[PDB]
Amino acid sequence: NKFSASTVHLEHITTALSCLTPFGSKDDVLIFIDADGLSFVRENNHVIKIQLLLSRELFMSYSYRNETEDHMKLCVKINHILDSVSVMNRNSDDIVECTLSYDGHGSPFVLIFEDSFISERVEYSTYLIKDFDTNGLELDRERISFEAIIKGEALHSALKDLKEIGCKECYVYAKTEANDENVFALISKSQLGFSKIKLPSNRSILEKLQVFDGDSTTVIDGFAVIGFFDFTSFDKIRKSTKIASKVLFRMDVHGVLSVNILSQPGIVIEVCMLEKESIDEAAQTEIELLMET
Amino acid sequence: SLWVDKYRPKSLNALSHNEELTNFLKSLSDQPRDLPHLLLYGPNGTGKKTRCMALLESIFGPGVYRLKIDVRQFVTASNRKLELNVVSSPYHLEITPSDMGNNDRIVIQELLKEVAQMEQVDFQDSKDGLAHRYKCVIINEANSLTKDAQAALRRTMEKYSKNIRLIMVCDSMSPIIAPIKSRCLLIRCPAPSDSEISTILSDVVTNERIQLETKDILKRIAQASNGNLRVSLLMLESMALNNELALKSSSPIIKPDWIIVIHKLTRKIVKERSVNSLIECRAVLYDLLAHCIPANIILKELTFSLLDVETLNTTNKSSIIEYSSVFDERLSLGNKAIFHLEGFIAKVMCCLD
Amino acid sequence: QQPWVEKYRPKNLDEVTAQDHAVTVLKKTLKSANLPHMLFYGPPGTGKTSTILALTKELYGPDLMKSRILELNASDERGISIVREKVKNFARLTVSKPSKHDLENYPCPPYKIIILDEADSMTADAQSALRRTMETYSGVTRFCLICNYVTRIIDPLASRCSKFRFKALDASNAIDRLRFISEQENVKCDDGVLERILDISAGDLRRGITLLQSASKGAQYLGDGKNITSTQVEELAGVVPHDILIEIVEKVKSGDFDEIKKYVNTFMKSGWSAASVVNQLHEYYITNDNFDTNFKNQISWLLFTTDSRLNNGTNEHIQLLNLLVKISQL
Amino acid sequence: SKENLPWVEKYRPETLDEVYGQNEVITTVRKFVDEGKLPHLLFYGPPGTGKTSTIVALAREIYGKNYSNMVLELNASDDRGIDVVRNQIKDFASTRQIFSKGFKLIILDEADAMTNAAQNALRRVIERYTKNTRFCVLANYAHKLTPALLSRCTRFRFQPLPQEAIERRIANVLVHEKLKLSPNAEKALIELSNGDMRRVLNVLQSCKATLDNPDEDEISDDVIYECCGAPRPSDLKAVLKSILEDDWGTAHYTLNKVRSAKGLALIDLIEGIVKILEDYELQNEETRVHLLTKLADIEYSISKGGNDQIQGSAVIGAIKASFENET
Amino acid sequence: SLQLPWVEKYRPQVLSDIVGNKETIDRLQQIAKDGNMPHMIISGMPGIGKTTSVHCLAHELLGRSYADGVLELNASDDRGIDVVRNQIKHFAQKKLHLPPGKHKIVILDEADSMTAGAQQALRRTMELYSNSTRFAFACNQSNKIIEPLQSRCAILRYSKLSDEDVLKRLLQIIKLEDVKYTNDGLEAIIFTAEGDMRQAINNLQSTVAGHGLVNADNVFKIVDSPHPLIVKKMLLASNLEDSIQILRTDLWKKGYSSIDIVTTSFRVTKNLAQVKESVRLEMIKEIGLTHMRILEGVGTYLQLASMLAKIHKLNNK
Ligand SMILES: Nc1ncnc2c1ncn2[C@@H]1O[C@H](COP(=O)(O)OP(=O)(O)OP(O)(O)=S)[C@@H](O)[C@H]1O
Ligand SMILES: Nc1ncnc2c1ncn2[C@@H]1O[C@H](COP(=O)(O)OP(=O)(O)OP(O)(O)=S)[C@@H](O)[C@H]1O
Ligand SMILES: Nc1ncnc2c1ncn2[C@@H]1O[C@H](COP(=O)(O)OP(=O)(O)OP(O)(O)=S)[C@@H](O)[C@H]1O
Ligand SMILES: Nc1ncnc2c1ncn2[C@@H]1O[C@H](COP(=O)(O)OP(=O)(O)O)[C@@H](O)[C@H]1O
Ligand SMILES: [Mg+2]
Ligand SMILES: [Mg+2]
Ligand SMILES: [Mg+2]
Repeated sequence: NKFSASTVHLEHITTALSCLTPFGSKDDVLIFIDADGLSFVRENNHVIKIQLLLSRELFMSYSYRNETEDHMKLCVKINHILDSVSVMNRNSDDIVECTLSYDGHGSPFVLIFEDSFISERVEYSTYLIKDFDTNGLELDRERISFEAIIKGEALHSALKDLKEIGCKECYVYAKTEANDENVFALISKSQLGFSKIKLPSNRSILEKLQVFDGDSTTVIDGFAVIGFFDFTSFDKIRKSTKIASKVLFRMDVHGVLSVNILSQPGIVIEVCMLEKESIDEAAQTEIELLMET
Repeated sequence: SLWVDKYRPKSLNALSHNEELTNFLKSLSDQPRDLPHLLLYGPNGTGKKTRCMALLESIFGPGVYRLKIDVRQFVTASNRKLELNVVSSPYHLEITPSDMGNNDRIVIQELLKEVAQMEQVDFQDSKDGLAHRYKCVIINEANSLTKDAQAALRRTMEKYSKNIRLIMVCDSMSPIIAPIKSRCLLIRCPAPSDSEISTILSDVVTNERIQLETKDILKRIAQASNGNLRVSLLMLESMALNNELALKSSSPIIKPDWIIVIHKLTRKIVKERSVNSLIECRAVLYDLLAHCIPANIILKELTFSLLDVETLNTTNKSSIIEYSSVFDERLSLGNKAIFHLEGFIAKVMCCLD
Repeated sequence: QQPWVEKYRPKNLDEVTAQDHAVTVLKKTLKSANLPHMLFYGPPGTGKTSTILALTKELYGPDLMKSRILELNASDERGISIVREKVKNFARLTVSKPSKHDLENYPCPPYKIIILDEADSMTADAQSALRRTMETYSGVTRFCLICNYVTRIIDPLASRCSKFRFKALDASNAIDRLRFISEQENVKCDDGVLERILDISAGDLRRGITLLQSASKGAQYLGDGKNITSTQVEELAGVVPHDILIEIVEKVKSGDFDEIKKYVNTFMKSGWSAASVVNQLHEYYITNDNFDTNFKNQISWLLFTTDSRLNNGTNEHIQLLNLLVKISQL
Repeated sequence: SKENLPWVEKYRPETLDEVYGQNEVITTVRKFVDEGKLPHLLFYGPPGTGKTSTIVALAREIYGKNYSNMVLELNASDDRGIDVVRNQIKDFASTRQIFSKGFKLIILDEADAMTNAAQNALRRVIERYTKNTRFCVLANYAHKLTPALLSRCTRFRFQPLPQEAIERRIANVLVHEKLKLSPNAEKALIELSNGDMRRVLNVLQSCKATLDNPDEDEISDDVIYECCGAPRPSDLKAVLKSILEDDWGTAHYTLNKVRSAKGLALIDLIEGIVKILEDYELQNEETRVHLLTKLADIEYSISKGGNDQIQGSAVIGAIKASFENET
Repeated sequence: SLQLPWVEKYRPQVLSDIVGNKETIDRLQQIAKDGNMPHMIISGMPGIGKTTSVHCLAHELLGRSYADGVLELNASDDRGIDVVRNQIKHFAQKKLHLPPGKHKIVILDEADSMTAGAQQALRRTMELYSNSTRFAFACNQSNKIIEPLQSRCAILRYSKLSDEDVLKRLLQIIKLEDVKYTNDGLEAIIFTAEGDMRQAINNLQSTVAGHGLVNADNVFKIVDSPHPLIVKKMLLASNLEDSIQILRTDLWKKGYSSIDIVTTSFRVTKNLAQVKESVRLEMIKEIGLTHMRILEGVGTYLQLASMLAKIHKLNNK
């Protein structure tokens, strides 16, 4: 086979799948196979994209004997995989050794679950790949306006609070005061009114907040970047922050938020999100007034 | 039981009303392996179902008359329990998809496709067999299939012809689409002559003594039955029990009540031709329709009763038949029958006046 | 073993007779790989289904057929959801790898075929949801629409599908195929027979094959070793005998309403089909030289109206009586 | 890869310079792109006129390589209900364009199959996010579109393809496929096209397949008529002459012989006789009324099936009786 | 690439710039200057200034309180029974310190597409909180709003925009944009507009982009004459040979679908003048039979020619 990967820590590939479901529960999922690792990419409405990566170090054997091409792309349905690996996971306490396989274009995606007695073999049909390219929804790495490093538990609690208060729309405030103060907040529009969640300036929750003038080099103080986001897209990372040790937030002047989630080796999750128009330009001033309040 | 079922021919050699048809059925049943799909058409009550059962008895042997009713359940697009009785035999199945309405497409697409997908392998028998290999499905009243159940059958009985065969009973095979008639062997069943009906009634009154005064009373029933053996055998039993098992030459022939009401309506139309008479005719038509009598038969009997009036000239009758044809075409392509059934009567009274 | 209509179904494209304008085009696609979207339309029993079943076999083989063919007919649901999900996902599917035996024996084109037989029964919305499905995935999935009435297929779908008209199979283009089946089954027929069968079966070879099989099943049941005559074929095809038709036209010529009504009443009991007696009256009246131009012009429209009313599923007795009364007053 | 494609998909235009027939629409949309201000567009016309080929080429011209992330194409093959409009279209229009090409483009192909609730909900998405997104509506039937949606769209009508455009495209197809076409065959193809390029390409592919040798052989009118199964221009005239001049037996014989010569159907003969009688100088005004009315009923009855010989005799009798009025 | 279309670029921002319906716009100005806005329902054909009137009235009535005193809900937003019961109820319950005579405004655009349950809950919503917030329904067909809701509102019906208001607005836009025109070109633009400002602006924009000079030839080579006016001309012909000529040349070879011609013919016949009712009903019957034939699959030119022949037959008799 052109690709073969074997593992026993199936909980890793199970949490990786559980991080993909938020981005739609029945659609196509793109799998990129290269020598470095196995990555799943999912895009919803051309406004948000998630890219997890399973490194070769998470597998004992990672052959990838494909030589004609450096990387292999396949498109399969996520509902087939989720409906499959659910009933397989009935006796997950058994010592199962998952074996991923792909023999090239036109061949199915094989997922063998052997228990040293039973060798379940599931072949997933591969579909044609759509026109949209996942490299369009990426931040420009020379235009970063703010770069915040936050813990996983605090961000997960903030997202769960925003979910419980409804949060139809969300705002992100990032200002670095001149003296020593760093301000990072998640302001929300909801049924309640205008609610704000303030991450502490202490270095255990907010390890590093750095605001630039749209070039990721010139650190300035007294100016805040504000990102208007739809919480439907912003809640897609909530299931990924649940297993996150640290979360890296980066945004450019083009209105793209790149959420970087690293879990502990482990799965590397990259979620890119687009920012709304904000055609009304009074909520911006009200955000400024609220933060100064 | 009734004399129609008690004195029913249960074999191909017991048929005694058409001999050029019985020989063709024997030719078909001589080699049953290559029996094609059959479509028996002819007047009602001629004995088409009796001949189908006799052919099945000749093919699969006795026991095809051992009928049991297995109640089925179906679900359409919007969840709704639709029920269809399936009279079944160890060698054949009888279904009436018209009894379930416009949703006979789901019955044809599920029950018939599931039956046609089962190979009926039984014990080994993977090579062939005269019986028990292929299956016979009888679709009674094939005319009332709503042009969509007839589309789901074209490939069903063509692709699965090895494990299923269809024998559908119908009358006046006009509403049957051309592709269905193309895949099938057309079998015409003519009505018995008055002599043959009289002979059958003579056999019935010989086996059961009704004390026949004259052989003419059996001929009068045959002429009043218009070729319907079941109707003739029903009137025989009616005038038998209503005359203490003693038929006289003066015994009146008992006709169905709706036919008498249609004749009364015809006489009312001939006598009175006005708007209020039209409203009374609408009430009579509504009463007739409340008894689940099909509207095409109401129009047919009304027309052929109006054409029997001796006080109507040829110009009136030639217009009555034209209006009957026009409103029959309108009724076929329609939703509510009262509009056409009232328009025909209104035009008839507007022409006779 | 099996009915002759299923025993003599064309297995390859060289067994499909009388349709060369489409089979010649389809055979060229075996060497090439540019099969277009196809719309097979024509009279019933002309060979539209057999042609696509033979083309599919000759293109893929029995092993690759199960993976490269999706066939949907009127026997399964083909609503808006089915078209937008199942057909779209099958078109979006990747072309399966042909085996070494498949690639060494069969052409194995790099696409799959979706066969939508009886496409005239599909709604206008399910057909509308197919246009971009065929256009977007045309390089990986081909479509074959089979129908009898091309008017029931929407114009946007008919434009995207190459139209192949299957001609009616008459006695001039199906006589060799019928003679072949007669010879292999050892059927003895008189001269003139096997042409009367194709004349009664107007443009339908399936009905003619079934008619010949039914004639043979009586011929070997009689056990006299005599050739099948045209009289028996007409008797078992439902054709009204000429004496009865002459009686009908003689009753019509008199013009008395009551005698024609009584004759039609005693004729409907014999079980004859109205579409057959109307057709026979058409041949009797149009080809006869004893009628003027006006009579033929009127009766052509009368027969057309009667046939159109009969095709809609109406009472045969009323339509036949009205037609004969109208001819009696012409 | 593109050589194993049907000719209707292999010769799809990729640039606006390859779209023929529609000159006024192209010369307007090109200036709209050049100024950079593209309004909300509505493309209307018969099938196979080049609406989708125009809008995809236009989007490629505007967006270049960013067509994937900047164009949302929804058609009849995808669900476009009220929830789809309220979620997918609205979040595509509301979000930013990563400062790539200024404004977004939403192409609603086959919008005539769209429900009225969705078309009514799309009205406040078209005029609210018009600064960052533009909507293009492709339709073949304008009666299924709400009047407000028609009001907020600039309507461009795609006319049926003229003969010159068909000839210019046929020349390119012949050059690419190394095919030879006689002028009479080209005339036959254009008259049978009825202003559709897809039909032209489908007939040309079948004509090339019909030729025993694709090169060194020319596709004549006979090849086209044999492939598409249409009556020759002489058969229709012979049938009409037999009906109009000969008696009822000779006309019936001539129609049947002509039909059995090449397996000709009755519907194409009916259409040909209608087209020939259209340019006839009738002088009674009842000959035309009777002819059109009777031939339309015969044409409608053929669409539902029935006896073919009876319908042919009905055509003959209808023509003969309608021409009795004229003299 | 950042230039807005002239429809949105020249959308009025004050009530004085809204041409047409002079009395209703004057009354809206009195409402704006006074403050005591009642509940109102604005109805009319699309593109005559119904939305740009309600929005301008809300702006001129609130000003600096427009951000928190106006709740705009439309068909693109979910307007079920829950949104009315929660979002609209909380907006109505909200206490905002507005000037004297000034009230909060709930602009329910496209109120004709709202569900019946939401409309029924709106009854209680306006009944409980009529002293603080006022509702401004804007629709195209006022009967789609339930009668209990209309009883609490002042119905304002917007008529069709005349050929003079359209010319005035077109001249203002031309002066602002500095485009070249002549009188017949503007007359053709107004004629093709058919009482539509949005369509007139779109046609003028298309003509300027395509050619630059707004004359009749350049307008008519990119914009088409209204097909109802061609169907009316075809159906009102005296003898058949030119009605067939019109149906062929101006409707068939131009690209209009047969079903579109049939559907337009019905609406033309329903409003055709100088024709007897017996003639009109027979024409409607023939158009309906033709519509059935088109819908059953036979969308051919012969079926339209037969319909015109039958119409002429019934006309001459
Ligand atoms: N050209 C032909 N050569 C040989 N057999 C033919 C030909 N045309 C039809 N047949 C026979 O006709 C019978 C039915 O053919 P099919 O193609 O399956 O039916 P059909 O053409 O699809 O008609 P439908 O299903 O009503 S649309 C088979 O027994 C075929 O062998
Ligand atoms: N003007 C044209 N120039 C060249 N090829 C054309 C032209 N118009 C149509 N075609 C061809 O016809 C094919 C189908 O046309 P499309 O533009 O995809 O569909 P359409 O013309 O919009 O009609 P509908 O409404 O979608 S059925 C194209 O892929 C081209 O190959
Ligand atoms: N009286 C008017 N004066 C100036 N511009 C107008 C006028 N009426 C409409 N418009 C223009 O029409 C466009 C939008 O008008 P709208 O008021 O949104 O249409 P509408 O009357 O609300 O119809 P619907 O039902 O909402 S589609 C803008 O470009 C306006 O400039
Ligand atoms: N050859 C026959 N001899 C005696 N009775 C017959 C014969 N054929 C039919 N019948 C009688 O006719 C009755 C009804 O016939 P049926 O099968 O209902 O005809 P159809 O199928 O045309 O409705 C049966 O009860 C049967 O007794
Ligand atoms: Mg078939
Ligand atoms: Mg298109
Ligand atoms: Mg509006």
